[PDB]
Amino acid sequence: ALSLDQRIQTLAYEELNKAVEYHQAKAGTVVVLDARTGEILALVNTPGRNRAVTDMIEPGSVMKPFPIAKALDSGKVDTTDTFNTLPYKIGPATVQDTHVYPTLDVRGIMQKSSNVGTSKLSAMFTPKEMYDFYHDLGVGVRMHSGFPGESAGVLRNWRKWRPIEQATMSFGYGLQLSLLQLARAYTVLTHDGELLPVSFEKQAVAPKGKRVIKASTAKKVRELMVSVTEAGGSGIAGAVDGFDVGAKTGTARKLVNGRYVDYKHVATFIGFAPAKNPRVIVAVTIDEPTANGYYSGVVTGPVFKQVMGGSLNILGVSPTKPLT
Ligand SMILES: *C(=O)[C@@H](NC(=O)[C@H](NC(=O)N1CCN(CC)C(=O)C1=O)c1ccccc1)[C@@H]1N[C@@H](C(=O)O)C(C)(C)S1
Repeated sequence: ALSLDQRIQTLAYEELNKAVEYHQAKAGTVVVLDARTGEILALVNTPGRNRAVTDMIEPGSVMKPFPIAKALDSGKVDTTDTFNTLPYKIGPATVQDTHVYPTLDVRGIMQKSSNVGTSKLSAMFTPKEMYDFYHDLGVGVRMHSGFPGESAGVLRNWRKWRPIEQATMSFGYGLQLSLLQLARAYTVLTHDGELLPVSFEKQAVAPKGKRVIKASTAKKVRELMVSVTEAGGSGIAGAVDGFDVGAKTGTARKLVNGRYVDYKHVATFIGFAPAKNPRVIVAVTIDEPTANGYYSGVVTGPVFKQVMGGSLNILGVSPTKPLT
């Protein structure tokens, strides 16, 4: 009566262990969810605690689809709109990207992973609006998944936010999610705008979602997220032959003494396929790779590719386009 698919569980375990060994990393996790039910199809960690559920991290760039979705859902932003994406200051803090683009449209913000552009979309809303949105995604909220030691994550009350915090939260710092919570939040994108519960028991009754965005918004965001895995995108390593994949890469500096350091990273990669009508969500995080690169695309992308490609094959889903 578990929902886990043992063939997916095996595949995820093998691919994760190979990536952690190759990159000489400290730890990692893979989660596979059913994109329309929230059932856990696989959940694996490197040896030790169930980090997928016990440990909260700053999501970094994999948070970006959500402020984007909210902006579009509000009707205040259109996908074709352009934004000033030059680095800027809020008090003494800087908001900047790893490459300077003077301007980007929404597709650009997503494809290139612009911290600046994301922060400009968030800035159109009040602290209370953005908090309510993050809360509605499950940030800071207990899933009651069935696992012991389940982290609620952290979402600071909006009454306490400084202007810099609203900005950094939009691109994934100053709030914290477990990987399972993060995979759950992506059900808003895959299940036509409603957040699903997560469970590791086979479902007998249709889960009731909570409406977070319109189905039309969800569909538009999934189309934008295909750019991440196509040429020009940060997540091209996660492309799966025969499918369109919606995804988002994240690489985050870690905190050492409450200071961000530039020699220690967490790499995350999350996506879904087939992009137009997804069957599965695959989420991958690898903590502190020390060899053979540290960016999401190079560290977690190949794991995502193998697990997603393998999962769709195991579940009997045909390629939507010819192989190559
Ligand atoms: C997404 O994850 C994004 N990553 C970064 O911008 C990342 N930035 C940070 O770690 N920080 C630390 C925290 N603060 C203060 C709150 C920041 O402003 C901040 O930006 C980073 C990581 C490594 C090197 C440079 C910057 C961009 N998306 C990833 C990705 O893999 O998609 C890029 C590497 C393309 S940048």
